[PDB]
Amino acid sequence: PIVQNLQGQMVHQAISPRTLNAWVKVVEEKAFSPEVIPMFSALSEGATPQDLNTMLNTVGGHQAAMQMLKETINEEAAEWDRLHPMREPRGSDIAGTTSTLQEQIGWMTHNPPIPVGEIYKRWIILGLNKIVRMYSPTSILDIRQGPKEPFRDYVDRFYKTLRAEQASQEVKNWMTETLLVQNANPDCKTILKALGPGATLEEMMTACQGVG
Amino acid sequence: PIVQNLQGQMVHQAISPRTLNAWVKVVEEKAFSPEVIPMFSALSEGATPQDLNTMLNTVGGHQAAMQMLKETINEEAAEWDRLHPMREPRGSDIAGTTSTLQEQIGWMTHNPPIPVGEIYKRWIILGLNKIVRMYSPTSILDIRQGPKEPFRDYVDRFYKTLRAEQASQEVKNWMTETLLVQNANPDCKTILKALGPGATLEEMMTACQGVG
Amino acid sequence: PIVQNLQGQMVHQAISPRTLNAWVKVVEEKAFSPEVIPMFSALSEGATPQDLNTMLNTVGGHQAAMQMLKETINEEAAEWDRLHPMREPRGSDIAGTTSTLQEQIGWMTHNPPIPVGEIYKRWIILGLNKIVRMYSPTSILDIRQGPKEPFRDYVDRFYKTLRAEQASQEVKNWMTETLLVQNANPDCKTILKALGPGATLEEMMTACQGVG
Amino acid sequence: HQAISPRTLNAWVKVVEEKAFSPEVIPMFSALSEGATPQDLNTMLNTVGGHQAAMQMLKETINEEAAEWDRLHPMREPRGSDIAGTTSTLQEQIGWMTHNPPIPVGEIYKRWIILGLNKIVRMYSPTSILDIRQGPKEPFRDYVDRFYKTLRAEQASQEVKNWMTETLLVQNANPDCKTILKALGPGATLEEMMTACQG
Amino acid sequence: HQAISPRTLNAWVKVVEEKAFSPEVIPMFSALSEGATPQDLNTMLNTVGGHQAAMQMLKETINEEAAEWDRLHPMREPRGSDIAGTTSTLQEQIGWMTHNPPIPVGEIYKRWIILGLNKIVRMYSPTSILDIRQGPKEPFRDYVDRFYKTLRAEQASQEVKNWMTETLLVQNANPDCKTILKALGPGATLEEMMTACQG
Repeated sequence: PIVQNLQGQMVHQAISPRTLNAWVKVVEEKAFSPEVIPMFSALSEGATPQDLNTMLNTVGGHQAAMQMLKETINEEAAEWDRLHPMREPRGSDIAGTTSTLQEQIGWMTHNPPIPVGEIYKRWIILGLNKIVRMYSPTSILDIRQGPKEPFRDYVDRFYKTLRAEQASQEVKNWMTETLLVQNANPDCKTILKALGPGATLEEMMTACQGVG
Repeated sequence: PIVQNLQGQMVHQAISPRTLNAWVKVVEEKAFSPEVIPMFSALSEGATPQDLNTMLNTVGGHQAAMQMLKETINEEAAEWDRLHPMREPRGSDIAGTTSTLQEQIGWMTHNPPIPVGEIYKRWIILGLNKIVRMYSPTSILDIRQGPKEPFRDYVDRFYKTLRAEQASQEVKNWMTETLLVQNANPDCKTILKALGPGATLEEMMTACQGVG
Repeated sequence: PIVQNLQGQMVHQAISPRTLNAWVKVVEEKAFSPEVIPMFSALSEGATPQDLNTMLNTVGGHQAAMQMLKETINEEAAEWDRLHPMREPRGSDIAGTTSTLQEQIGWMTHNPPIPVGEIYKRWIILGLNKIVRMYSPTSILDIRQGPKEPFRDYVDRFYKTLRAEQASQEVKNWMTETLLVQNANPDCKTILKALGPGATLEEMMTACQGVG
Repeated sequence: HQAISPRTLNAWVKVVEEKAFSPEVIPMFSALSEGATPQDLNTMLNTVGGHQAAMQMLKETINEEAAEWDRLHPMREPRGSDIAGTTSTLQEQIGWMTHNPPIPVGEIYKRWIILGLNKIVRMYSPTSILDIRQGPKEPFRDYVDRFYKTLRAEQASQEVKNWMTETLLVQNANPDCKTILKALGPGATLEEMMTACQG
Repeated sequence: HQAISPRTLNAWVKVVEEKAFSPEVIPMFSALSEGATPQDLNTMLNTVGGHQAAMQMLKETINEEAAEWDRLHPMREPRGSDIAGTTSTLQEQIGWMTHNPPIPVGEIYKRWIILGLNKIVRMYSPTSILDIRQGPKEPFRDYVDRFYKTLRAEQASQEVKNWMTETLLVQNANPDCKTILKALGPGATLEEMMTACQG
């Protein structure tokens, strides 16, 4: 990150070792669940591109994931260079491989600031979303409430898979409205259909509390 | 949060990356148990509205929960604007979407301080209470001691569900006084009725120690 | 690590007690999984050779692991002294046993910096790679998808073992391309062969989602 | 104004009775009712003999749409009941379509009827698209035909329909066909899908 | 603008229903849709009940042809979707037809539909031409009629079609007709083959 000096100069504060260790734990233990994206967003708050590259050096242990992460970063950099044909930050400068750290500080501290950090964070989040989409164990259509599974657990699994699949907004709305009811077990599906169309998730959860 | 400079000026200290990661872990892993409210209160100590919005960007992954969190925030903001018809902080300013950070510092550092942070924290806690009330797996009437469940575990589950359901104070007192005894298994229910009315929880727990 | 003083002098900041405790937890609890190398890389960011020796004092509890870690460090130091026949840092100085801390600061703060810390980190990572290669439970050829194991879990186990075995790059590419398909169960192996040669891991994972 | 042809009326009644309510009824109605006035539309609806429950639902939906029109809009301007043709006369209905700028009362009523018929078709479909699934020995061509008929009777949005087309067709097939479809993999076209799945 | 006749619409639906997708449906469509606009062609396709697999394939081929037209050609000009009528409107279609020189969106869409229907017929050929074998007692008349119906359905290239007519016709005949055809020899026209093979 970037922190004011005692005299006010913005000097780069290196990302702490335990923050990197936490990111490593998320990458290794979590097996690219849908929750690695909120955790990445939390850990990389205010991180510069050099810090983001330091973090991706930990996910570099995985071959395919790092490969398509860098390919998505390259695609986004090409898009930026198309939109954007000290020096102005180029697409490769945002990646923190051709630019130097002092240039990163100058870009992040400008008036208004040049959000190179947030741009690179968004690109990396797109790559992580693709990786998460690969690693999901089951598609949304596979999820179905068990004979005795409570509706809370089934809804949690359904929304986890929905976050994993990353469908469009309208498709997601239709899925949450209809496919959730369709996949529910018959005992709860009866109450879900009794509630009728337009049933908010609050009503669906309260009505099915303890049915299983 | 807000921290004094070396020269004494109150400069905003950004919420640490690991604090945000801890909040993300609470949101994702805990599945909105009743304990996410104490954990939110601990993590957001002294947080400004911008920090609270940064934290809610992590719970934004959930659709319905974030939706009714923002709707409860809007209701509370409307209530504030009804009560309240640099500039005085408006309801939307408390939400940290129309106000700027420097205005937040000015409001929090006033003499006496304008507790915008605590007000927004209370609103967010109301929203989280509603979300927790949805996600409870069973109602209070469902809880019942098992054939061999120790009374300590049964009381812990009962009080967890009681925190989840968030009934009124008088209703909560009646429930803890009577419904706890009623739902207990017969072997412990005999001792509970033998103790008679007005039995404090200490006496009930000590009398039933090791009965199961 | 090394941190600027209030007056700008680079004074050594001792590695925090909790960072050492985290490294101890990684060494003891993880049983030298393949993930101890990313975790070591994260924890030892910017660490000087004295800090690295302090960290290896924790892995010194294990006899054989510490023995071959120090033997690999000695081999790399001999290689450095062959390449390299205040004073210039010698191979033993990089190990942080003959050099003093102030010399380490002088070497790390030079223009351009003398990356003694990163060199020693690379040597220690080579030693840890050897130790991990010993402690792997099964060879790559042993891994095989179960009758009902999802392809995601099987791929995760396969890539964990691949990281453990540390084969050459071409051998690793051939293994991931062919041995992964060969070891898969017949139901998924049919789809893997149907995809044909040159199937990227993304296509293989998406095609086999939910087959088990 | 020209009266609706008796041949056209007989064709409309015949297709309604024969098809009961299949998804083709909506384009058939749109084709037959080209430029028709509300009087002619009411004639076409009233002339239907059977399926009087469905005709009652169509009347109810027309009433709801008329109420919504009256809510939004509280010769003379036409109200909802005027658009429905219950109150408007034939001369009045010739009016409102020649003012230029007009208010196409006939097309506005046709829209309400089309919405009602979409509801009727969606209910009359035998099963939902998610419930549609290939049999153990069903031919894949027949299963595709049933699936796309149900999808036509679905009433979902266009993006949702595209997602259904891409995913559910592969997902719902029996394992013998599903293995072949998975081997073909994503991005394949329906022609390749059945030519591979011909067996 | 002239709306399409209910008689013509019902004739198209009836011929599709009764002939399934025999090769004559392509010329029947070309005849009935003469001068039709994109809206009229969309009605013509949508009104077809059953064979929704084939209608889906026609829609997919329409989308592919629209995409190719868009790459070839990247009031507003017509896109492929506009030509297909999904995005454009009847007023814009009439304007494109009326422009000097005109942009024949109707003929382009008809060509796309004809390509789709050709693919449909090629698939819906019930049996491959290699399996058309004369029975022990079947007339050569019925045998060659079946053979040429299948050959029209297959829609193979000219050279392979000529080879088929030269070789498979005599190869697949029953022994009684096979001997006569072999004695007659190669380099023969169909009228010669049939008039020699009578009885």
